[PDB]
Amino acid sequence: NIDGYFKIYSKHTPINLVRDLPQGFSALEPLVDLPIGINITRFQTLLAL
Amino acid sequence: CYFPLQSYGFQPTNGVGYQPYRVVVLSFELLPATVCGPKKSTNLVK
Repeated sequence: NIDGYFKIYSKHTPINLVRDLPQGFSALEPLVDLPIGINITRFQTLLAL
Repeated sequence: CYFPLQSYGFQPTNGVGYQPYRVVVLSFELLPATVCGPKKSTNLVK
């Protein structure tokens, strides 16, 4: 979240393990640099039960 | 106790002063400039 932008870079890939995050390389392209320009200190996630 | 608002009640025979007048107020706000003018751009040759 910079320059008055919110900065989201991302990627979509699979995994084939059981309980971990993997090794192996990749890169994240951008998603959006959002024109919000606010102050943020923390957050929470959202997930559907 | 009187109603707050009145009706103009425009008629076709309205006078230049009373005739109805559409209004549009355009205020520009900047703080990424998103809306710009007719980007006039030119023709690409090589």
